[PDB]
Amino acid sequence: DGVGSSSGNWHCDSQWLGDRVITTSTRTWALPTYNNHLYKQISNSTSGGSSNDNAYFGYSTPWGYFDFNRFHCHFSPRDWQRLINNNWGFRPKRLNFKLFNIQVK
Amino acid sequence: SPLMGGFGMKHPPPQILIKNTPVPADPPTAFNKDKLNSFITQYSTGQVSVEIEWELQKENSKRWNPEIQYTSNYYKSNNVEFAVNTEGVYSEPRPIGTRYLTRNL
Repeated sequence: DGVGSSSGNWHCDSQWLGDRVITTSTRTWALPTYNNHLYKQISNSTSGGSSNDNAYFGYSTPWGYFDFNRFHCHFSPRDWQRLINNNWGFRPKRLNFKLFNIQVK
Repeated sequence: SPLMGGFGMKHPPPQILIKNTPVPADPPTAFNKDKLNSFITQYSTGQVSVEIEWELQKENSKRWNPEIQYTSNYYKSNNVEFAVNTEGVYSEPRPIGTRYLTRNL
């Protein structure tokens, strides 16, 4: 621990096993403060748009979230080709998530 | 390495030589020292099986790009490539080589 030691390493490889391919991907993120730390309520009238089909009510939050729900987040084009070219099917098994080297500025 | 391509070996797979055993037609009743050129006409038939085990070198590229692959085409045609036609004669469409994947030098 401490300021001068890193809390994780970069690891964005792919390993092809017998019947298992393990994808790892590391990215650098930036997180701003959202809403000035507030929990504003939002509507279609909040943004002014008027149509009953488009009408909504909800809440804006000061939090962000992580989305990696796309295949290109985990497969290179070459890995995708290696998968689709000789495989009749695939499915996810287990997920690991890490968050390291945080710096507040 | 053979100039026409393939694996050059000091001791390749041995030749298998096969012959119908000659069956003389019928000798004359009095003895003759000549070498009996009259024979019964015959041929043989059978089944032959060849089993080869091949060692493979699995492609292990870190290339992001999708690679060139040998493929058949999805365009309507009179016959299917590498099949038989209405006559029943099997034909091969083009000469397929083995160099489709890539490596760094």
